[PDB]
Amino acid sequence: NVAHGLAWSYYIGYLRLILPELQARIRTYNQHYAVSQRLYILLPLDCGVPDNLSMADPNIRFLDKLPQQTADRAGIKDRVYSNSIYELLENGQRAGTCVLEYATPLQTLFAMSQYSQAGFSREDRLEQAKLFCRTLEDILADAPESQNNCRLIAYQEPASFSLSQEVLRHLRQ
Amino acid sequence: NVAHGLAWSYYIGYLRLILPELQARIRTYNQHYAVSQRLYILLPLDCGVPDNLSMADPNIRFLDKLPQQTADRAGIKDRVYSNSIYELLENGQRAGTCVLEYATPLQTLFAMSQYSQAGFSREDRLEQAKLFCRTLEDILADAPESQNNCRLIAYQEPASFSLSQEVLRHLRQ
Repeated sequence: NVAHGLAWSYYIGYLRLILPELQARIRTYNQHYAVSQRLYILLPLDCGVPDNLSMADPNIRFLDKLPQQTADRAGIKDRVYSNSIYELLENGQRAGTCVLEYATPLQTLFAMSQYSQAGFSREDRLEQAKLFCRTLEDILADAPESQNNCRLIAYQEPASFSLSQEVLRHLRQ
Repeated sequence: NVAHGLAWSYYIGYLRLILPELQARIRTYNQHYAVSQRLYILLPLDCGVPDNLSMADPNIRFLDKLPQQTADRAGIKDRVYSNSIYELLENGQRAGTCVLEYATPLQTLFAMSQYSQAGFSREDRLEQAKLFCRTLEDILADAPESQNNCRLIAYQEPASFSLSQEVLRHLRQ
């Protein structure tokens, strides 16, 4: 359904554009201002995507931005792709450093589920989020611009949880 | 089909975020460096979206950028939304000035139609583009963040054409 399109859009209009330049930007950051070499993408299957990650878990702490990537895109001169570096803490220690963000399309699923005109039932959010994750995994498994550049972290909170721990488990390669 | 999701995503993750701040940014540009007060969005129904607009018609000429809009978004500190101002020429005269861009989701439709794994037939591009345009018109007709901030310019090239003239017709209010 809608999730398939959004996963393709996330690949076409973002991942395939930034993943080939990512290691160059991390390299540049390391020798100028170690950050792990992969983009970590958070996929909360409840589609709850806060804008401030440091508010979602106080053991996740904004550190810095990468140097920006710019490109002329669809008539926009110097469209900017920006990514943020986070420190992951564990019992008061810096345990991991990575470029970390939520999958933005999950905000579309959430919003669509709230707007009557979108024809998207509220109870369909989890199934769409799963279909999104599956599609995206399938794309990235075969995409030349990545997999090795990129890690998906999908999770559902229980029906008590630590987002930092979830990320740290993946970081522990 | 896929177009419905993409139109909703274009509204949710972009138009509804930038349209409420647009007039403030145009105002700021006018008293600092008249630009029309609406965002003009190009919707080529063949889904052919060049990255350089000045190459699509030499009577469309990049002038400047608006001041950037930034926001913390989905874990990205200071995500940047940028928009470009174009001059429209007609027989060697500056005929119109506006903030102008292509609808980026149309690049997803185009790309999906080229990738075998996307399950999107090449011959389905026009129908999806039309469904995109229709959905988006329906959304914007009732959205509080706009209509009056925003104009859609949908067109199909013949089966000889001037993109500048198409825009100028709309600009002539």
